[PDB]
Amino acid sequence: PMEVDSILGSLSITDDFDQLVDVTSLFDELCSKLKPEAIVKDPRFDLFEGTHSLEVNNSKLDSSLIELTAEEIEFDVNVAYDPPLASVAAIADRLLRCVISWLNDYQTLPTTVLSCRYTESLLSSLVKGSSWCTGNILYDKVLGSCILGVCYLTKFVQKLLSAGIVFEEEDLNFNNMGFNTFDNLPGQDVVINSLTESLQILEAYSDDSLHLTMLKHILKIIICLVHLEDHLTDYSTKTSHLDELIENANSVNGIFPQLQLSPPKGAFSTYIQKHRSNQFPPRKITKLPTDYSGFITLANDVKTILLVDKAESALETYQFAKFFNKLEQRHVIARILFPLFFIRDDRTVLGKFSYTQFYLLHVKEFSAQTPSGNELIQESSNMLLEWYQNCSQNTCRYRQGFNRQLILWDSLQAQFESVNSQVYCSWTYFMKLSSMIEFSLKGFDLDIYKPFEAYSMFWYVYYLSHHLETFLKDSQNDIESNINAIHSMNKKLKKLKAGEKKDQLRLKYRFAMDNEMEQLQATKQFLNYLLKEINITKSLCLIEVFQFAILKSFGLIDNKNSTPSKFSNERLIHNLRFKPFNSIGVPELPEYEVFQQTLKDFVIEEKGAAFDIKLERATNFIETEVRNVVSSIDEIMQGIKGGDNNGVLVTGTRLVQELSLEYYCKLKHTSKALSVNSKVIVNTLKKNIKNKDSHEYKVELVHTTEGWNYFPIQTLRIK
Amino acid sequence: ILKLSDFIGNTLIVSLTEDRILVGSLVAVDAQMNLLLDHVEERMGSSSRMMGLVSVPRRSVKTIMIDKPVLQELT
Amino acid sequence: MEIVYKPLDIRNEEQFASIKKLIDADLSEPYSIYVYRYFLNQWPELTYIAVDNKSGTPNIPIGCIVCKMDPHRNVRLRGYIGMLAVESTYRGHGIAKKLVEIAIDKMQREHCDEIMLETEVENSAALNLYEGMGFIRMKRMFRYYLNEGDAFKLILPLT
Ligand SMILES: [Cl-]
Ligand SMILES: [Cl-]
Ligand SMILES: [Cl-]
Repeated sequence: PMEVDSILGSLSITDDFDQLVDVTSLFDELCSKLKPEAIVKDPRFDLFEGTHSLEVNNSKLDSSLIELTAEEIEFDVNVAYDPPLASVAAIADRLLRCVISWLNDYQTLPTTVLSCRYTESLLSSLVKGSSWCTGNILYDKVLGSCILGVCYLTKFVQKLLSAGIVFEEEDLNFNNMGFNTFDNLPGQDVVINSLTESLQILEAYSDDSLHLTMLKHILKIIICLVHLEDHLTDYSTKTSHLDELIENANSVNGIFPQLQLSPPKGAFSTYIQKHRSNQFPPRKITKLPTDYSGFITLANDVKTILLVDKAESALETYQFAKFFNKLEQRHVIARILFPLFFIRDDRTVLGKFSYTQFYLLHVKEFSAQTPSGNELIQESSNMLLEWYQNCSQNTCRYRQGFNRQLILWDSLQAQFESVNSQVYCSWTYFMKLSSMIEFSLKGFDLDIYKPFEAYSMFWYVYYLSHHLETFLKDSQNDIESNINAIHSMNKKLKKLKAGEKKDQLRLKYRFAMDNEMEQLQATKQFLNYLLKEINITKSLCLIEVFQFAILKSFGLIDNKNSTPSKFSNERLIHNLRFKPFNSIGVPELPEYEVFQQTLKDFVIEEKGAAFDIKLERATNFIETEVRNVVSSIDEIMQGIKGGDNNGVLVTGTRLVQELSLEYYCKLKHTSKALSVNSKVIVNTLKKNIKNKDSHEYKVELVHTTEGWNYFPIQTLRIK
Repeated sequence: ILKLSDFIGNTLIVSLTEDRILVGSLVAVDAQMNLLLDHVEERMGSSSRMMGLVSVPRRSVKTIMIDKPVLQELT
Repeated sequence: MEIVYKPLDIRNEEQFASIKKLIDADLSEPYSIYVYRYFLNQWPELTYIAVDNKSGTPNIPIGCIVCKMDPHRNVRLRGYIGMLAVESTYRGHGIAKKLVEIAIDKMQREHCDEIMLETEVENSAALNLYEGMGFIRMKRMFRYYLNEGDAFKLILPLT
């Protein structure tokens, strides 16, 4: 207000327009003639576009009305606030925790990195071509290097998002409020040198304080964050800077309780939302993390990404994609990094194979057959790469990615089928049916399905798993037939005496052993693992189906909505749930009547002693099958620990050995919980029938805390 | 003779209740003189900034002004 | 209490403003006037209010529902429930459920093939109300409500 430039600036507002006429009166006359329902607008314009509009004099939609304190309004970057070392250290600390809040906690960029007045100041001078002079070495040189390091980081995040790997404003917010630095922002060498030079200034200080130790660790942390681009520019697998990031983050965490930090008031504010061009409503600053543990999570997640470079087969990459992001959602930086690190600049996979070579490796390890630029293979290779990329999506988008895949895998399989290419048709079928199963079970982890829908989905996945097991069993029989054909040659050689025809048979037999046998054995043991895994899935779904049928036998749950409504019917609701599988020909989606009839065979409609005998068969199956599942999981876990060279199983889990063990451990926990819960249900319901004033129960799909929540526990609970 | 339809698509000057002034292209107007403006520039004294698509209610509008050469062009 | 459910009168300006006040109180993030004008001017027949006839203020809206409908893909009409608000003093009397029922009944009579809405996965009361009418969850959206959590996409099939 009192400032000079705002005063004189009032006269300059109308300078651009040579002559202005007031038309307020004409506007009100015309608007009065309009009918109340009427809107005057361009005929081409759609009124939905106005649904994302701001509104003046609305506190929640007007950033011009943001309330700021005097310190927030008057904060000056050129003032060296006292005490300088403690203040600079507190400024750098909060900026780093703003980085964590932005990336780890999914907060907006305007409320984290851009809330700092120093980052705004540097980015503003960088747009034209430190940007503040305080005369103090901590503010001008040390803190300036810090701001430059973080600004270099956000620029690198912008490059990561430009690849379109993940979804904007869902996995990662990048509203930089119109900032474009062109080529003005310096390169990596300048930033690292600037941060190193500030480190040497801190070494020169004779006095040692906890604040000084803090600032040294902060500076080295920033250097490590600047080095994260090495994994894309040079595809480096080195973990030195990542290990340093962990060490320094751990040292700072022990320092946090020992000292108190207070940044200068107004250093971080919503000021930039109010005065910089902003097309979005104002947002408050969310509470920041209290420690640097988020940097540890970031460093380990990126370290996991680099492990895929060590893969020596298609099965090792496949299992890496199945497990690296499966137990819990990885950091967004690591999730963007994996597809860019896996699918590289020169249109190669890991710099080792081309796209078609990588695809043919998957077919070869699954079918054990040599091929002996095709368009079908080109499309299949692209389809497979999209499958890998979908693995690093968030837990919701992961399931949504299969919606697109299922119909594209089906169309691809039918196109292979029309040209009678049965090897690729076979592998496509395996991927489609595995994706159908994974897509369906993933709905339980996201709580998509209501308890009354539990039978429909679990039985459908059992139905799918039965077809997958039949397909895999036939595949393994063909492999064994090829293995025995080679064995029969050796038997025939022993019968043959020395002759020219024996030379032919020895020639055929030696080539097979040298070129085909080793892959056949590996494929046979791989299919052995897939059969064990799919039988575990098949058994667990059946266990769930039996559990549901026991609950319905006691009248506690039905396969439709309990409280009917006038608007819809159960057939329409059933068809809507299975719409994603409706266009897939093989295996055909069972008709609504088949779902109903199958449940009737499971449900015990008898009463009294006859009911008790049939219930005992159902509960004994659940307990017996749970123990068999535990035995199968145990065998798989032994195979994972033993490795792929032990002659029985091939799992390809070398790169994700710990994570795959942790998964099956969680799967074993869920299996045991299913059996325990079945006993609780039966004991509870037998007592309940006896009593006339029985309790009113509801069924809930409960997640096991240390289990695998593709198979929730159908739990009774008093209403 | 004039209509509101002639005005849409043309830059307007809308001073608000405070010292702030909005310059934007008129997108829509309703019966209660609520305006929707696109490419809005918010001018306050010395400062200027872009705010995109903004709607201004009846109470908030102090005045509406248009450039003289643009106004005659609409007719 | 004598609640009456009636369609919106687009000519009434005070009725319009009262709907905005109700909906804005519940929202963490509000709507502009042109958000309301996008719904009410183009689908006036798909917005309903609830009034207490025996209240001291009889014709003031104490609850409302705002809906639209558009073709989805090319072959199906999708009804959409945009807003649902009930005044704090009138909660717990099944007023919201009656507003949803009268709106869906209108959209069904307008030949909607399905009704779609989004809601918070943590909103137990909304999930119980909609799923009790036959809605099922068709999608989960990651951090759709920012720090309030994910969303469910609910769909009720009519044809
Ligand atoms: Cl502060
Ligand atoms: Cl082919
Ligand atoms: Cl069913």
